[PDB]
Amino acid sequence: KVLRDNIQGITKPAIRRLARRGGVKRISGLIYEETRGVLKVFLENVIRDAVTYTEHAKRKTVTAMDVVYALKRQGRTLYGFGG
Amino acid sequence: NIQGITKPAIRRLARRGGVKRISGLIYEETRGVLKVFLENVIRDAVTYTEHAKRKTVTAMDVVYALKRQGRTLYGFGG
Amino acid sequence: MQIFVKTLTGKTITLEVEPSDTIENVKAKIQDKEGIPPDQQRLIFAGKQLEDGRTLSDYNIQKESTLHLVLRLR
Amino acid sequence: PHRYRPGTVALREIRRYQKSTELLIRKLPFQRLVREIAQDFKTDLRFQSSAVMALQEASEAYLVALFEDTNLAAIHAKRVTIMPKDIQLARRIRGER
Amino acid sequence: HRYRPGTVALREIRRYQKSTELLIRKLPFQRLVREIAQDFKTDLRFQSSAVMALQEASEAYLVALFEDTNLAAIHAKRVTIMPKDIQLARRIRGERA
Amino acid sequence: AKTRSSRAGLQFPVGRVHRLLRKGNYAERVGAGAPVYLAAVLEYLTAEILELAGNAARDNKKTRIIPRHLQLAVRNDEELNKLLGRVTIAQGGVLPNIQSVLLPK
Amino acid sequence: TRSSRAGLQFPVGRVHRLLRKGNYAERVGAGAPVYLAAVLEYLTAEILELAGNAARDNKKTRIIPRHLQLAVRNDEELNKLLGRVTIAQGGVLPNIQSVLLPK
Amino acid sequence: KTRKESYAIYVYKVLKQVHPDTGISSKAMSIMNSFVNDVFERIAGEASRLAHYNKRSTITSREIQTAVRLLLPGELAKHAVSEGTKAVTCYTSAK
Amino acid sequence: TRKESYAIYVYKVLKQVHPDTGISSKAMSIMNSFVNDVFERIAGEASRLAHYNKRSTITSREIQTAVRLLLPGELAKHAVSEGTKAVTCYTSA
DNA sequence: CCGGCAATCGATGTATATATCTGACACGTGCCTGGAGACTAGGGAGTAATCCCCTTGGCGGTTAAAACGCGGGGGACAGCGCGTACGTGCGTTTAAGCGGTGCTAGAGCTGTCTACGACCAATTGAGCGGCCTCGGCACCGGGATTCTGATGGGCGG
DNA sequence: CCGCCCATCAGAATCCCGGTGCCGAGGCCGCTCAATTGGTCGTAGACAGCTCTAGCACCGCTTAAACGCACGTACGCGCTGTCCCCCGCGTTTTAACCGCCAAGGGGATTACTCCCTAGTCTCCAGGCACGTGTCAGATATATACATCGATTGCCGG
Repeated sequence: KVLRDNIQGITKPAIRRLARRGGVKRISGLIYEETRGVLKVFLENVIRDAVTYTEHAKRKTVTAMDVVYALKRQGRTLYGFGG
Repeated sequence: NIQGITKPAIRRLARRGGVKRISGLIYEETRGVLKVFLENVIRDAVTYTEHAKRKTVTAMDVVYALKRQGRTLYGFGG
Repeated sequence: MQIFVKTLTGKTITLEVEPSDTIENVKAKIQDKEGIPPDQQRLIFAGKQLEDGRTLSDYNIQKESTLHLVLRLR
Repeated sequence: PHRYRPGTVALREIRRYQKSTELLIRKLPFQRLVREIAQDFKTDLRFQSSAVMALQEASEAYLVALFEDTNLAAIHAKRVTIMPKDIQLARRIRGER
Repeated sequence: HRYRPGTVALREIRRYQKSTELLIRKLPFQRLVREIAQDFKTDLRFQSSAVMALQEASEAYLVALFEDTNLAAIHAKRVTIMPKDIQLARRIRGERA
Repeated sequence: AKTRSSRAGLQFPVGRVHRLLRKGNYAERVGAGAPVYLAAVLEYLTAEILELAGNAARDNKKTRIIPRHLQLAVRNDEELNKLLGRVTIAQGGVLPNIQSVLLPK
Repeated sequence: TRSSRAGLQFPVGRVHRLLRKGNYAERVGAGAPVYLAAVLEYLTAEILELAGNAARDNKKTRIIPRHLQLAVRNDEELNKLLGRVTIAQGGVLPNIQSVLLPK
Repeated sequence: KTRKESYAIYVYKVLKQVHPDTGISSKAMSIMNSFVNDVFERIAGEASRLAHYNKRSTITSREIQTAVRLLLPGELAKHAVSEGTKAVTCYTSAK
Repeated sequence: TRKESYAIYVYKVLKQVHPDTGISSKAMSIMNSFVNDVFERIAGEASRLAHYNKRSTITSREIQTAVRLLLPGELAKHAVSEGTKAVTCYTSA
């Protein structure tokens, strides 16, 4: 089933909590849209790489190993989910 | 010998960088950052030279060191 | 617009050919202005052998381009 | 009526969320967004739960680091509020196109 | 006559952004490199190509740093670059902790 | 002694490291002392990280080490921070840090 | 030769030899050198075409590192590919921020 | 005077194919040689890692194709994939 | 199928270091990833070093130079000392 | 007689102490696959000798760049005023999260057999090193064109 | 009547054009070593089939989080004034660059040997999968303490 409008599921309180963990006190009202765009770009890159990895293996299911390999390719090593 | 990097040279580098007005305390900072960068690269290059049992540092060692630091350089035999 | 075509003798010729015009039209204009038979002409752009069945826009030929003669790519 | 001045609860929230380790985004919306994004590259795709978990961890870490840099850029301009220009400057200096 | 401040600066910007020569004298850089190397190991020899490559890399690094510094200075509604701009650029890039 | 680790006086396995080296497409041949050297270095790094993490665990009045303690151990050491500079640790968190200009006067 | 069969300019046998003696895998297939040589030739052609155009703009008949730098820095995909590469004697792109220009 | 190999002749052939009347200097030749070598190492390493992940002992054209897709960005990957497929088909057809 | 890991050796080292502390299941996964990552880094550096000098074997000199190139300032000294001591003990016995 | 400064006081939020139960960690058991032991064959690497190439050091000149100083204009910084955008709190609405149920597509393992890659030997041409020659580009001198800033003027508050 | 905005001049600065020459790029030639060809052999991988696990879909209920609105205050932004510190230009000093010469350290090659590593076969024990008990830690509840913001008293203007 094709779903749209899911970028708005990242609500303003969630972005505020992320900013609080980042150390920010006051937030302008135009920050949420730019945050959504940045997150979308990052996710698009990572998912493209992971899907390429999955397709090479002739699998129809994306695994955590594909995500780890993609992230390592993007120069962002991640510890904990195997590897 | 760090004073051999004169102020006009730093101004020329800034001009190539697109800078119009320069504060008077910029030259000391530039000298410090250049010294740190050179120290790292030369350490790596001398390690590479010592592994090969040579008493002369070659351009290949410099290229390998720069590639290790993440700064590939074209035109010197890579 | 005006394109520059270079021959094996170093002669440079200016051609006023529309982007939508086909390569065969370019050959016909070259023959009209120079007398060289179209079948004896081999034009190249971006290191590719042009085909009479395509147009200038097919090869993405923009303004102030340069074409060369005779050279074949295969 | 009791009421705190502006900036107090903000500092309390900063202290609270800088000592915890849980994820700060709801799971169902993120899963839906990931599936929608992956629909562009290839249809009829299945995901392991671990894959979505790893994606969430990476995304949250990236965003937190970006917000730290944005706060630094905002302070450099003698401000306490973060604006989109700070995010743009941080991304440009980092090298992210 | 006399040119106003900022004119010769723009002329220099234009003329140094179209050339490709090295902007630092060779003997001082050679001396500095030799002393830095002698800090680690003594009785060391250098090829001319090694010093040339070191100079090229150093100049490229410094020019990129100055570009980032100019961006940071502009962000703070200024036209003069200051050490705080260099520190901010190095911190955001990741070299500075 | 029988096993190679006991001869070297180590805890990490020398035979397994040798097998991994010989099949990892690294070089045509592998010397005798390379597995010993690599195993010793790996054991040293593990010991350093574990000591720091155990101290962090004892600070929180805990008996077991969790990823938060590992993150606290790594981020508070200069050399470890330099080594693991581009590494994300799951369920780790961040170091508490507030800029001075944001504090009330 | 194998390049003649593949209709290429780059060498297939040399690429096969480099693959076999590079510690990449135990075995190498027959079509891998052909694929790699074709890709390398394509990339070389792209860069050289852009650099030759840049050389023609300068009224020069020979390519120098400045032309290669101008070609690479002005193309988005090429700039992305060679993002952490320094070209010797290349220079920079002319660019001045609009705030510094006189009113 | 030991023999030293390079890509100079093939690069010159390609240059004469794209621009019939244009030369090249020695420094530009060195830069081009470095570029070709760098791209070779990148693609080969990516293919080797791909083969290692899936527990294979051989490197095939599928590994090269996937490595090209992973490394090259955007339209570059599309055109490179087309060129490689055409070359492999032409090589297979001839014998 | 059997799956190999470093869990037992990490636990032995931990019991040598802190003879009463325990460890959870996610922390051991992080430790496994860390050990694997450092292994790959050092091995790749050593292989490149051997390739540069036209050698077909990897020795302890390659490992020493690799850990000198990869590890930061004060970590490298202690790592080199540990490796040298281990190699000497192995050779003598 | 009020203001700023300083010392109280209630409300709220956070950390601390005490059972309580549970699910994950630590330990014990069987077995099979990978590591250790013994031996043989061969080539990779260490070692010594030779040669010449390049790196280092020194001297002389000349000249452009660096250093120093000065006068001044423009930019950095500080204070002040205003207004609106963002934080804090409250009441209402929504969907996330949990707990089950069922079902099916696919991931994972196993046996087989076959086409593909490695290995070997002989042959031969493509590519590398060396030499020559001329034309693209560096260099120098002169005129053309373009900003730039001072000067005169005009105009409106 | 005078300060502010606008049109117009000479003077440095950059570029283009024409002649000169000169060194590097492009072409030609000989040889040797790596790529091609033809055949053999072993095994890596493709393919078919079976099993069972985990991913997807759906339904019901609780409740915490999200959302919308109001109010107020503190921060962002714009303006004004000052003051000083970087820029542009002229004079003097210095050391960088070029050219030339001389000497020797060490990098690169070659011949030879030998010892370290790979490959083979046998045997056995350590590590992995599985199962089980119990205790470190999450949960719930009550309580004590610290901080924050309003209230009020006091020295002083």
